[PDB]
Amino acid sequence: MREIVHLQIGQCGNQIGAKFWEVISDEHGIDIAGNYCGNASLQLERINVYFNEAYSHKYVPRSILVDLEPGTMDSVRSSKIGPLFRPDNFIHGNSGAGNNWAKGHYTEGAELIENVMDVVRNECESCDCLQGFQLIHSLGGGTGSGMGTLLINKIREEYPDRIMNTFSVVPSPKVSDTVVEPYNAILSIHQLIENTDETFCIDNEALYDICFRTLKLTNPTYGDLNHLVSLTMSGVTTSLRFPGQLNADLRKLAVNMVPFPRLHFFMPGFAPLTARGSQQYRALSVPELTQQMFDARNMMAACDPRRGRYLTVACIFRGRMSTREVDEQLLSVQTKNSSYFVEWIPNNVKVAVCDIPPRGLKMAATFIGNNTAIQELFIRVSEQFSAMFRRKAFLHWYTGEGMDEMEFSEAEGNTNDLVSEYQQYQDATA
Amino acid sequence: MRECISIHVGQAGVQIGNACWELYCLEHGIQPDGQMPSDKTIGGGDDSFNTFFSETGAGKHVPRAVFVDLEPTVIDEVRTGTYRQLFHPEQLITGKEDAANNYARGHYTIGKEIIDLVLDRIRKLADQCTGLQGFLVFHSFGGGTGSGFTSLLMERLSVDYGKKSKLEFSIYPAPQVSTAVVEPYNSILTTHTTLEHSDCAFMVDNEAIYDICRRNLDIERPTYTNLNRLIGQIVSSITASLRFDGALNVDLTEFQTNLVPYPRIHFPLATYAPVISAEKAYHEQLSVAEITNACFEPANQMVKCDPRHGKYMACCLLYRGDVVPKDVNAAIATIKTKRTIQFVDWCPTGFKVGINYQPPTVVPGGDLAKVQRAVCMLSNTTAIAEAWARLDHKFDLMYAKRAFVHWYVGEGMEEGEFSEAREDMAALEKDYEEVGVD
Ligand SMILES: COc1ccc(C[C@@H]2NC(=O)/C=C/C[C@@H]([C@H](C)[C@H]3O[C@@H]3c3ccccc3)OC(=O)[C@H](CC(C)C)OC(=O)C(C)(C)CNC2=O)cc1Cl
Ligand SMILES: Nc1nc2c(ncn2[C@@H]2O[C@H](COP(=O)(O)OP(=O)(O)OP(=O)(O)O)[C@@H](O)[C@H]2O)c(=O)[nH]1
Ligand SMILES: Nc1nc2c(ncn2[C@@H]2O[C@H](COP(=O)(O)OP(=O)(O)O)[C@@H](O)[C@H]2O)c(=O)[nH]1
Repeated sequence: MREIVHLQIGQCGNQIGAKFWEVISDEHGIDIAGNYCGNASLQLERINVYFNEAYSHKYVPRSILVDLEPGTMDSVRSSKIGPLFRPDNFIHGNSGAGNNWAKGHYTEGAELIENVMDVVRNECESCDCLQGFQLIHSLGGGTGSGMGTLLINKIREEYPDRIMNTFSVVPSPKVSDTVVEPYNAILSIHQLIENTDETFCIDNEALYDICFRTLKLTNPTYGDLNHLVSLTMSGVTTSLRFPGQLNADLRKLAVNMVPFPRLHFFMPGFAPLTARGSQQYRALSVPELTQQMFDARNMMAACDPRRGRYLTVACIFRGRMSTREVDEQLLSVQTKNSSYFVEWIPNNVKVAVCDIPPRGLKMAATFIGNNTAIQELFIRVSEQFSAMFRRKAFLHWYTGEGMDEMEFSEAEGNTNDLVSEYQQYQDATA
Repeated sequence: MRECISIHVGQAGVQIGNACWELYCLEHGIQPDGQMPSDKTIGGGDDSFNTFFSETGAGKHVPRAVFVDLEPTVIDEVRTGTYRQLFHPEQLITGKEDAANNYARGHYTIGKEIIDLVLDRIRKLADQCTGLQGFLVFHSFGGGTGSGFTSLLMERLSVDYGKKSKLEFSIYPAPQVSTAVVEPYNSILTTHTTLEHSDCAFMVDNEAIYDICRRNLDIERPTYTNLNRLIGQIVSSITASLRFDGALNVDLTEFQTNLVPYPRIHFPLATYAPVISAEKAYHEQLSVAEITNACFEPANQMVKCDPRHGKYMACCLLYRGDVVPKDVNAAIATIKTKRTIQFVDWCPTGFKVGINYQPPTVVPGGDLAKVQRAVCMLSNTTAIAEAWARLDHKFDLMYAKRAFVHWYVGEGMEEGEFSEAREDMAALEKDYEEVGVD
């Protein structure tokens, strides 16, 4: 029996992970006391990937909540999910990294790696078999980005035969006013290129765009964005949480979706995306779900997939739908729009149907795609990095923590080489 | 005096073999606990189902089966199902980590850590058999275990059991129900590795079974249960010459001589006529001439390819049920008047008809209808070169930009093995064309 170890680093990672574990426990029929209360036996099957079953039917998650400040742990414990998590798995330092990637990767991160690796080894030693690691963090902040990439490197050192999956939240100028978030984002992207096998590029710019245009919110808070990411992260791991045809159990998902070792940045999407308290007025059927699944306005990365080629698609449908109509609609989408898919990867669109929908929606459609359009996201973050780096603003806060100035140029060169490789595999034809 | 050891590698092999052993126990009347009502009156072996069912001292008919997977899911499924006590727990081998739809994981890293246990179980089953002919390896071309561990097992059984002949019942990949994108890679690599180690390989694709289920059993969403039941019917009446009285194909050597002229041209094509839905059971009957014509129908084959564009080499018509041998020759003559079937330019013999009078049994609750006349047409033709050309076309498409290759070189394999397997399949295409050109 395989099992994923979940890690949440930073304020954004902790808040999104708390909402994610709430939606996962609602889907699996688990209350906050760790007792099963669903009416279906499918929810109890393949529960060992995420929930650690203790004695007398106690379902505690295998979440390692990590920060450098105890305020996020106090905010998690202030909610209903505080008693749900393991209290020994909360790790927080004395002071935060303060939007400094070097201060979260070289000093405070380095002094907290031994404690978090002790907790990681404590979770790992009780495994009958380890599947891989799932990390939720943000590339913008200091502790999230810096200690996330440090924990990624340390996990890659200790367990090099295990897969590494990240849910990396790329920062935006439309949601945060901090200026050095391109520095942390580009340095973490340079680490994630070389030290990770699976990355779900969630962009706060795309979430702000969805909450601004689609959801009709004048002032989108962090709650609406975290609700969107919790919906998409619940729908993405519905292949891991449930048995199915396209099981895609982490290593199988990486074998299917990743053709090239650096092009492992996915573009998640969720077709009936609606704000809280308003999802009961959505008409749901198959071809509207398929036509909203591939929409650029609906997709959760600030990219235009019409300007790129889908290298590999993993469309997972959720709810009570006829799989004949789902497969007919997706083959119609693949054939009628054959210019948007690569011709050198035959049958790159994989369809699965899970009969358990997320709560609040009768039918749902979660899309995972290794599209080539994510080079627009990397071009945007690298151009903000170049605008903040060509005149060396705030480099003294990074070089004062022991970071060389060559590391910023190495990160810029690595992200530009990744953009060049994406453009090369876009322009090539079989 | 004749004994066979069925091996089921991978999820497809394990599920297909479980359905096949269910149909074998249904055909032989064996109870699920292992006892027999009729043929346990003797209490001894060598009653022509001792090739597959070994008899213990308690009268239990334990099958000569080895179920291998690197994942314990389907092994626990057959350990929980209705034949949980029929199969010994020592012969049902599970694993911890999967091969994850990778050939190099199941052949070099994950399959290499379990190959000695499977070899030990194979030798433990072979030490009980005094007249062992060989093995029937049930696997799939697409998956990681069913390609890589099958290739490793074929290498080990060739270096250990070199006087034995090994059949294969492989599952050719279909895009309709596919678990992975790299199924052409695993298929070409395991076909290159098990070309020198397989003697007669009956590859059946799920696309033809899908089309047959949708157009005959009227299921627009065929699950794996309907496909498993149909392929279990196909393989059961393939093996019905071997588990029953002696007319033809009574041995694995007879299989290798009646159909297989070359060491590399060893891919026959099976065809089955009476695939009818359970609702349409009493609508009409089926004559011998029309079921022979449907056995020569290109839409009824177990491989989606066209035999009329290629040239035949052999035909072993295997009739089941109460079929009189008189009108079979009239059906043969009406087939022979059709010059679409064009044999090779050597002495071609013809349609080697053998008739088994045991009626065919279908699974109760299955979608297949109970029939009185059944027919299996094992034909060696050059039409399988179309399927291998489709596989090498997808291989060339994915390998032009070296997509997904890092998942294979990272698990111990070399870069040049892909080009070597591509050249071997090009040579197999050339061999099929050279037989096809006269
Ligand atoms: C276009 O290609 C074809 C054209 C026609 C056919 C029809 C097919 N021709 C062949 O099998 C040719 C076989 C070559 C020898 C080979 C050379 C023997 O050393 C092999 C051997 C076998 C067993 C033990 C020791 C040695 O096999 C036989 O003599 C087999 C052995 C039987 C008694 C078991 O006996 C027959 O032949 C049968 C079963 C009585 C009739 N067979 C046929 O009509 C097939 C093909 Cl593929
Ligand atoms: N007919 C039929 N085909 C099956 C069945 N199960 C799996 N397959 C085929 O198996 C192919 C892939 O192999 P897998 O199912 O992944 O099994 P495997 O060889 O063990 O591969 P891994 O599980 O990853 O180790 C697919 O293309 C399916 O067509 C089945 O029950 N019936
Ligand atoms: N989508 C989303 N992003 C967030 C949320 N909270 C913070 N962020 C982003 O994540 C970054 C904060 O990183 P953080 O974990 O606080 O690092 P720290 O400043 O060192 O503690 C900022 O760039 C924010 O843009 C949230 O609730 N939702």
